[PDB]
Amino acid sequence: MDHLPIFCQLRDRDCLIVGGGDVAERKARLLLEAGARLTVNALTFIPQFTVWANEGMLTLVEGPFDETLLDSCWLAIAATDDDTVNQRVSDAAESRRIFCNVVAAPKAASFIMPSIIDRSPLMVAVSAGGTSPVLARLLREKLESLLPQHLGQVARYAGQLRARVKKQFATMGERRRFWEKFFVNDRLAQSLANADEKAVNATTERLFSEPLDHRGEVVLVGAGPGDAGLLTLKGLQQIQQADIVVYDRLVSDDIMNLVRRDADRVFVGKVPQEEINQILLREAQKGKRVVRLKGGDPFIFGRGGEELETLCHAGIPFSVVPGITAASGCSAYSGIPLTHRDYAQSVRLVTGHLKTGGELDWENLAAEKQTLVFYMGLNQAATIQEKLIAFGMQADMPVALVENGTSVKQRVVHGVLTQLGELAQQVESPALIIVGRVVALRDKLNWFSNH
Amino acid sequence: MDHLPIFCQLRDRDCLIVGGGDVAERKARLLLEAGARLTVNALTFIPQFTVWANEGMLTLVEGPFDETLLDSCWLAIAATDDDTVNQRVSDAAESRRIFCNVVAAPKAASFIMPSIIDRSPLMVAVSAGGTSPVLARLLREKLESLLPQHLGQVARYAGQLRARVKKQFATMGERRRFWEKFFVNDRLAQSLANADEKAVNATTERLFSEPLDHRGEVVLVGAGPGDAGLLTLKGLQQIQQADIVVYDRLVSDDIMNLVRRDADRVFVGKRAVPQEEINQILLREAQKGKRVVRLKGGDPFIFGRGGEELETLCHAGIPFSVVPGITAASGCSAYSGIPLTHRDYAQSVRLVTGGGELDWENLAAEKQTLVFYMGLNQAATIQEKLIAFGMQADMPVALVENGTSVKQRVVHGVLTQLGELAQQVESPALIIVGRVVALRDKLNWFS
Ligand SMILES: Nc1ncnc2c1ncn2[C@@H]1O[C@H](CSCC[C@H](N)C(=O)O)[C@@H](O)[C@H]1O
Ligand SMILES: Nc1ncnc2c1ncn2[C@@H]1O[C@H](CSCC[C@H](N)C(=O)O)[C@@H](O)[C@H]1O
Ligand SMILES: [Cl-]
Repeated sequence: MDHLPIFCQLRDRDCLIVGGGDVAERKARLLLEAGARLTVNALTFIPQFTVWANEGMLTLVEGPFDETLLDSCWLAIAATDDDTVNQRVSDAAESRRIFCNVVAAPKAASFIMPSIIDRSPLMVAVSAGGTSPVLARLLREKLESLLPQHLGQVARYAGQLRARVKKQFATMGERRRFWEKFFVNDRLAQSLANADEKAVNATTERLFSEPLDHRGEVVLVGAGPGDAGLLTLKGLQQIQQADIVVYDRLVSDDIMNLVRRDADRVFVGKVPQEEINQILLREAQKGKRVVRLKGGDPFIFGRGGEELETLCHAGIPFSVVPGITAASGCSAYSGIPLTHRDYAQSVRLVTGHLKTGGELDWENLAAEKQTLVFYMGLNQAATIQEKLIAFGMQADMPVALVENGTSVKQRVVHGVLTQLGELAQQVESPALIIVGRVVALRDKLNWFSNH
Repeated sequence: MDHLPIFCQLRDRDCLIVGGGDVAERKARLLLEAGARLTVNALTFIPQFTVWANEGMLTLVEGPFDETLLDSCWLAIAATDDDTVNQRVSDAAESRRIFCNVVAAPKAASFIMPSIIDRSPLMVAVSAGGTSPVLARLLREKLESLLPQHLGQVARYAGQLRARVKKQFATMGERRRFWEKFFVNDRLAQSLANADEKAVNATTERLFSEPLDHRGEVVLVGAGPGDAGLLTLKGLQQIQQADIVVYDRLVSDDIMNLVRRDADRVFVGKRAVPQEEINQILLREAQKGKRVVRLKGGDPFIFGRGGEELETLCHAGIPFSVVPGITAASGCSAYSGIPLTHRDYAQSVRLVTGGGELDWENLAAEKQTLVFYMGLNQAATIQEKLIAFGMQADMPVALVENGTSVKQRVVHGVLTQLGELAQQVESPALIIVGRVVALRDKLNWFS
């Protein structure tokens, strides 16, 4: 990220503003509300500074820039119409390692001032960092509608209750379940906004009195095929609240940036199946919230059954959030609809390699009026070509390989069945093989990109 | 306001973390993402730190806390398990005037680290001062729902574009109208994420050429099978930005309660309307420069006639895109604990509809999972034919109605009972056939 947002405590720490105009006034108001020991140093001051100094709220220094005035400071704002003066200020703050802002120069200096949405003690800060101020206000105003008025009271009462919550509940898990119930209690919100104390207490006493679930849980989340926008809402809620995230090769970096930063992540790519079973089973033993994060959907060739089969008997609660399967994702982003009129009456999702022995029922796969979708069949492309032709499938039946479907690295190569072998050589895992006449619809429905 | 939020530029600035365990590792990652020149002081390090140190990404100093490591620093963090050490670190930084955070302790620290939504250069940070970290997590979840991943890309592009926003827009009011269709034109967003620097121009000048009130595009969106949680992020973002939503019965009211309240709605499903009228409505309301959203149950490209609706629009030069969804098979499989595949039970899943004729011997072959969409009526003759073509009569069968919804009914049993069990349900329902249906007695977590 281009900036690290932090929330400074300014009470009784000195700060310098240099400059004394309408801009300098706005920043000075911000620093005064935050309880800072302020010095303004300018050649002339608009009247608002004159009144603030009368009431003993800041110190005024009339004259040119005095570097020594930095010596005690935690923040400097350069706020004059003289670039030469502003840079001297920025250069003095840099030698003293003091974060400095220049109002005329977002790209110079050390910090940027964001727009603020006050719901004290709740604060949301927005900034596009100077590139877009329009999107800042557009975002700021939209955020202003989403956050209720009484959100401040809930948050103020939450802090007052924080001591009582730490003595009464022992572990971290049950304080979490307390706070989750607390912040979605609309009755408790209206009672605070109505200053009705008897009703605040009644609801508070009942909450402290509820037995809390000590058990851990495991949730199988389908991560979808790659684009981070194809995750489901439910699946975002799970990885934004999870304690541990067990993920594998086929979950993208964009999806992983959506995990809660203070959760631990275990990798299981390249590890076999019975180990994943136990590591899940082990991390759920600590009574934590375990997310098993799987590419695609977890019941389409992800062996989500094997994982959950252990835990029906080991008394662990579990559930599953479905995901966009690679087939649905690659079809929408390749322009290739999986069904269409009666091009296809059915769609077959097939595995590329079986349990050592056992042959695919090629007679069945060769049937007409169906879209064929081979999962992990790349290394067996040539034999699928042979066998399909052996069992009746025509020769000019179109085919497409969608490598890395739904990401920004998506390649699509197409052709006819007799080219299936050579098409596979110019693609790499992870790839899908689509076979059927719906592939011809591509040159009319491709909206994603010319690679 | 007793904390002032500032956005710090940390690239190439000395920053200090004291502590070498898991919490330090999460703060070190955070500060490494932002380009800090980072040192880490600890009596020992978890391996992840020795890795970062070998890739030359930070510096490790093993030993007790040395307050001289603060000599050239801009931010400090206490992240050890020892309150004595954290207090020492906290006190070494206040006399130097280095802003400092104590992970263990919001109070007794000169700065608090908020929750962040990163869309660089666009950033959103949420805190409530240590009072309510769960409530900030809840705010962060919602904000991540609402902001497209690639918004930062378009944020940036707007940068060297403010040039042209004046020599082709005079008033600040129209200037903002343009800016408003800019940040919501996902065709530009995808074009920038995919580096296709010609789809970017073709849409940059279409934005300066087309009338200011024209934003005409169509977005096919999968509603999913019924549960409002099963919508996609991009799906939700799209129905927040819609001028019109054209929807049918197969879209649940939970999903419709997510659609912006100041948006036109055309109900197009049935009452008690052929495909081509739906095509004309979409075409019609798109030529008027309105941002159209076609909302369809499940997934648009699986028995949704999604293909038909988009070849009406490819004639008239109307931009479009498709946000896929959870088809009924996936949902109903998950919310009934019947996985479509499991071990070597089934080499293939078959999603089938219920002119021409269905190939019967194919449907009976072993090592399959049959899923019948729109098949409740033909359900009688389906049990006859599968038996007549050699499928074992003890083949488990299940019918899932209103899958993934708070009124979901599941009915299971055996293929011999197939005709009896299909009376006990109503559309919308799924017929699932195969040996995986026997797994529900161990995997059903919904009911
Ligand atoms: N983004 C993608 N593009 C193309 N193929 C993909 C893909 N993601 C997964 N696959 C295919 O899926 C195989 C793993 S099987 C697991 C996939 C999961 N059951 C699902 O529903 O998607 C890979 O070998 C690859 O062939
Ligand atoms: N919530 C639900 N529960 C059970 N079946 C459903 C369902 N929603 C859709 N269906 C099935 O899907 C059929 C609608 S036609 C296709 C639906 C959608 N395109 C999808 O991807 O699912 C119905 O006849 C029914 O069989
Ligand atoms: Cl907080």
